[PDB]
Amino acid sequence: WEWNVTWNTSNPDFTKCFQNTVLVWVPCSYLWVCFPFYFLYLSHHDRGYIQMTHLNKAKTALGFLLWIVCWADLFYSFWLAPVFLVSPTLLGITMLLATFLIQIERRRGVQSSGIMLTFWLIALLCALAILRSKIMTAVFRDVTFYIYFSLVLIQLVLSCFSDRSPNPCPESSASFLSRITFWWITGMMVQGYRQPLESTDLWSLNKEDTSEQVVPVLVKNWKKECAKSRDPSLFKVLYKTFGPYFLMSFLFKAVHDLMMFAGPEILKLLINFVAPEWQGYFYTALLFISACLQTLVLHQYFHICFVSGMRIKTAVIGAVYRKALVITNAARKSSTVGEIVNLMSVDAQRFMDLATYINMIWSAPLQVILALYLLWLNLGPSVLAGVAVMVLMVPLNAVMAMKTKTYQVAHMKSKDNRIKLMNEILNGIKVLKLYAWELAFKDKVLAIRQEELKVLKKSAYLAAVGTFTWVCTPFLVALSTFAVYVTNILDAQKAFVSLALFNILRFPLNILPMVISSIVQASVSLKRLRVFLSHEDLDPDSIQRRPIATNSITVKNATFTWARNDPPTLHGITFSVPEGSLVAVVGQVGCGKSSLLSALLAEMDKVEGHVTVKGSVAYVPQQAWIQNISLRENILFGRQLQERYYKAVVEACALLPDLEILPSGDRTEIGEKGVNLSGGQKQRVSLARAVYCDSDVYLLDDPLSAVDAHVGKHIFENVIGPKGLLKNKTRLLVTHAISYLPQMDVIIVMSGGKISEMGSYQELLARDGAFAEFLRTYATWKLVEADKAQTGQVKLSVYWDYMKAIGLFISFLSIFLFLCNHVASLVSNYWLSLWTEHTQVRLSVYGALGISQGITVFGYSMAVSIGGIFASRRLHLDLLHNVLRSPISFFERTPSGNLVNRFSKELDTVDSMIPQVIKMFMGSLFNVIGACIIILLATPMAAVIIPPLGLIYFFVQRFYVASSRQLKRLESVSRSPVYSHFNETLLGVSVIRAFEEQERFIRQSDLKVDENQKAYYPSIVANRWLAVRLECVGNCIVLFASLFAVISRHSLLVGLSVSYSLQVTTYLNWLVRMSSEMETNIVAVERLKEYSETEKEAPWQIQDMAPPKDWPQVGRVEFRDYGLRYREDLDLVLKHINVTIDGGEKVGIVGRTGAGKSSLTLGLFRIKESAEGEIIIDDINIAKIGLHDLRFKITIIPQDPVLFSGSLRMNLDPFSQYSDEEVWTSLELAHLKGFVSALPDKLNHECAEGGENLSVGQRQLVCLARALLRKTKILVLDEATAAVDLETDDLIQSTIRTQFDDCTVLTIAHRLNTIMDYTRVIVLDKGEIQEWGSPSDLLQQRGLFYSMAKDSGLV
Ligand SMILES: Nc1ncnc2c1ncn2[C@@H]1O[C@H](COP(=O)(O)OP(=O)(O)OP(=O)(O)O)[C@@H](O)[C@H]1O
Ligand SMILES: Nc1ncnc2c1ncn2[C@@H]1O[C@H](COP(=O)(O)OP(=O)(O)OP(=O)(O)O)[C@@H](O)[C@H]1O
Ligand SMILES: [Mg+2]
Ligand SMILES: [Mg+2]
Repeated sequence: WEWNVTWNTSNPDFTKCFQNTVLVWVPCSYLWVCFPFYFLYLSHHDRGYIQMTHLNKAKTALGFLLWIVCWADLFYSFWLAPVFLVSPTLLGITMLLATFLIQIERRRGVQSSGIMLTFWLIALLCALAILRSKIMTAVFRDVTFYIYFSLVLIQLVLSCFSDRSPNPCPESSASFLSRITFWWITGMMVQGYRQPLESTDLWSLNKEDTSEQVVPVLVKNWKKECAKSRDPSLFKVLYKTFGPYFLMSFLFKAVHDLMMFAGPEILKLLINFVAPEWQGYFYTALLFISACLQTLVLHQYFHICFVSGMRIKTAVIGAVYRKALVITNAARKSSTVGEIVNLMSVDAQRFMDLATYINMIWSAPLQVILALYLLWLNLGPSVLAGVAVMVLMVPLNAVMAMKTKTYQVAHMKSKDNRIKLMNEILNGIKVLKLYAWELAFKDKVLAIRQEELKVLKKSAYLAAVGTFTWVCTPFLVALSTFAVYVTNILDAQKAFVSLALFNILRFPLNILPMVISSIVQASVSLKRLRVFLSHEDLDPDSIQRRPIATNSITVKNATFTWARNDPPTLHGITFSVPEGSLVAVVGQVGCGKSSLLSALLAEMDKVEGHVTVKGSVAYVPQQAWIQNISLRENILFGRQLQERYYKAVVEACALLPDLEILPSGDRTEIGEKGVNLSGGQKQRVSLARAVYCDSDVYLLDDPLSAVDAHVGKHIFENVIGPKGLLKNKTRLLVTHAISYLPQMDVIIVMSGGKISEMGSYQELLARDGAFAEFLRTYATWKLVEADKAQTGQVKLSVYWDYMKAIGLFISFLSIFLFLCNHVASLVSNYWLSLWTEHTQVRLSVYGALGISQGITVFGYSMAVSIGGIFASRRLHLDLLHNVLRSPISFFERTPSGNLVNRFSKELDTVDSMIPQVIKMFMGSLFNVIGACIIILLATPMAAVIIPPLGLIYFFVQRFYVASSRQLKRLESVSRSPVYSHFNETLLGVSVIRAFEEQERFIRQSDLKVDENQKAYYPSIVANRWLAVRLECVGNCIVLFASLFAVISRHSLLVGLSVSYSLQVTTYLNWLVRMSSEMETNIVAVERLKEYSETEKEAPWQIQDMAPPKDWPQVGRVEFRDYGLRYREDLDLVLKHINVTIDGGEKVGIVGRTGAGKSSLTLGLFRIKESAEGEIIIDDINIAKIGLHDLRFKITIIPQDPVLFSGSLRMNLDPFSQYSDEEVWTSLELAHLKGFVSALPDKLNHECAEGGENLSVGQRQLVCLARALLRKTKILVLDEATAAVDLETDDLIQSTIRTQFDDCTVLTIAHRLNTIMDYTRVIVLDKGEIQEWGSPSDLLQQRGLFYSMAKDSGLV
């Protein structure tokens, strides 16, 4: 090796020894270092074995022949030079390793081999170099090399084709080149360019990325962690679950780092070249191939990080779902629904963000410590000053990082609260609007959001300070280093060969703050998720659930408690129910009857006892849980359809007439929460679902409380009673009605939480006890609309909405600071680059401009972020207004997964992602403008080609967004259902656990997450594909310029026209990518604004048509016809009703279940707009009155008692306009004073999510108490005495008559004994007033009211 023949001569020729040693050691060596490592992948990852094909054999045979040929050389050498022995033998054995490797790759099922192809490419290049040398030299050993080269070339061509396999994702069958360049998606790219992409065009998820192949692994690792603990560290299972695949990104990152620092070296040598021409010709090809390899390796790395992050999100969502399924009630109360929604919606987004920066945590300092080494051999140990200054920032910024962490914690917590509150608003929206409480809860959510945004603003301030100090650190590194060095000297050369590296070193310092912020957010997320996954899970084992002694349900001294901290609810429970025995659990409000049933379901923590429940359990919750599936799928509940039994169950449960009056019968969609159905129909559907599932034990909790006497008797005789379908099954019937007690085989009285009395009706009527006194006293359609993805470019109105929310001043402040920051850098660059009194009057200028840059970097960092606070403060508020203003029909048709999506994930994207992405987009755009100015001032003749360079880039940008947006849109549209499922799963956890349908719901959640990732994975693959092409465009303008600067070296600066072209292509690549990122992120604002155009309710307050202050003073409600139609696709439910309710008239709207009684109440409050007719209350038409002017003047006690999570006093009046003394009085007339007073927290008692902390009787009492609090001249009593005992029932009626004595009251009830005291009643059968007079007159008429009183036992 000497420079005369290798570099100095115009003939590019290697030396003979170099040819025979290094050129042969390179490829053989590559396979030797990779071979061992490759067994790891070949072993850990398997896909079967490929069959015997001609291609595989062709490759194997050529591997055998190639080895022979190489050993044939050793034979001829055996037949002086030392290299003529070792080299042929080494090549033969590495060749024997190559053929063995394709053999084992066949065995392990790999169609395209990256190793073989790259290995053959390197061998080919080495052979090409020797080939050219051997053909320039000119039989004996040359012909062996020609045979070797031809065989190697054919082997390389063969290695490109993909072998046979052992809406599929093309990656599973793509060739090696297709996957290294992400070509397997280009088909969807052009498709997505001709028509908008839909979910149908999207490919099915890869097997490795599928939820049921990812979540289980994480669950198993977590279970192994917990076993070791008996705290379990979530981080341990994380890398024990995601490192085996992620660690290859370390190799890709290292290779990319090495080659990205090697590239500029080649650039500098090339621009120094403009040294025989060949030198530059080689220089440009080497630079081109190194750049292309850099892009490919960096981009496969990015893909690995993104796929690992997506798998992390899938695993986190699945684990959260499973834990929520197995969670206990105490932990479920502790970890609110908002917290679970945050964990599964944006907590894994933090991990996804981390996945891109967890590889930079070691790369940044690697480049840093190298630059110090480059600077060292450049200058000397004076850098001790520089390293110290850089080190000083680490703790200083870490201190702030710690502070930021706290903020994030608080922030995350505030977020949970907000989401939890929103969930309550979604669940009790009908009650919220009926009570005119939309404004109060809007203000509550606004206060929570303001607190969360203040915390986020402080966190953004600290992040801006950290970014500022990190950006000013390198300027200090230099300033301090030169400062100590002067006290050799700083020759313009030595001094400035150090400044260039300082700029190179400032890259990691600029990227660090992002890494720190992502790590802090991911650490907070890990903490929240580890705390959740470590929550106590209820033990089913506690209830010996023996399969089918004959004592179906036996209990021995059970002390069940809802939580360990709280006192036990069940005190010494002990009873034994024989098989097939009808059991009624009677009692007053809040005595643990539903607690007893949930204790038999293992939903209650057992302090001590022995409970054995034998046989399958079928449970019906007092509040019926209904999913979005139709009635047939609700009754089936994932069961095989048997028409003979399904029809019998439907007919027996008195559900047939309701199906007759339903539009599509039993196939019509039923709504997210059963809001389509009535209370009685909901209860009947839940009971029929339990009955159809043939179980051995049926725990019925008030299944006939919301149905009339006739339908209740029909159901009991045909389903529950001794002559019903359930006659052979043990049945625990928790009921308050005592009409069916004589039929009961065993009656258990639950008083104070314990078994006060046990026996039959005839046994308890002779004991002469408390229950004896109680008995003596006798007192398809497709309703839901799924999320829709917009088809087209996002409207510029969305960008305007995000800009006008930020504000004019903040927007220009930010644009001006961006422009100033990038101008300052360009001045600093021009002051150093071209202009390279120097000491003190030039290096200082570099520091001065540099500091002037950092402050501006700080400036917009504090200007965009606060803008992100402003817009998120507006975008949410309008949304919070827009959602509430929407009518009840909107919440009916829109599932509670779109509304949660806007408030959880799209809002999060608006909060944090969009401001940062806007910041980076503005930075890239101004960088491109600055580069355009730079290359315009220098060589203005080149300005002709500047627009074309941009034009082509523009086209690529367009060609990409037309697909990319849709993918993002589809991702959001594919994410809305998942939330819904969680909500549904969170609403009916007890039902799912009791029916043992946990596995089916787990599979449904896996399917929904699989759809979401089917939408999301093509998005990241699209980013990679676009990026490869964009960077390749640059590398093919760098090489092309590098070519045109070496073709014009002695002709009319060319060398700076490459280093200009490359920088302009880079800036352009970043610009096209960041514009695509901003365009995709604006989809979040476009989904938030989607609800703005949604039709909403009538104006809340009509100023002109305001009623008098004392408007309902008479309360003379007068319907004219008031036809009611929920949607303009169904039949009327209030066809031509004419009532003339007088002032202060006790009127009772009684009728059969599902007749339209509560539709009257919904129409009185204008909740559902009238189809034909009007209501003139006190000579004032409500159609004309303002919405609040109507709803604030009329009280209602809703059928479904919903208590929003929070303080009990907050539930009684969220407006907080009643004094605590008055609220105490209102609780006293509700017969709840004792219960609230024995509570440890008194009125500040925290109600659970949806009020589950209280019994439904106590929730009805709370509704009555808040009705007493309002107490206007119109009271609507929508079945208030529906799930309360007879003693409480009469107490409620007594106080109602007492307090509501001079106000018009419209009472809908199935208990006719509460309506006989009413002056007149309204009888409803099919939305028609059949009988309209006094109850005595109707009884004389012997009509339908008489019959209803007959089934009620009142005659
Ligand atoms: N939110 C709703 N949207 C559309 N239709 C509904 C809704 N709620 C009930 N319906 C339907 O309207 C009809 C009357 O319902 P409504 O609840 O007014 O009857 P009801 O006799 O008062 O019932 P219940 O006895 O259970 O209180 C039924 O066909 C019912 O399924
Ligand atoms: N999830 C819960 N956590 C804690 N306490 C609860 C919970 N659910 C109910 N309770 C309380 O436990 C007691 C008994 O509740 P339970 O619903 O079993 O009573 P009940 O007599 O069956 O009610 P109802 O008369 O309304 O049918 C009440 O004080 C109630 O507020
Ligand atoms: Mg109950
Ligand atoms: Mg009703």
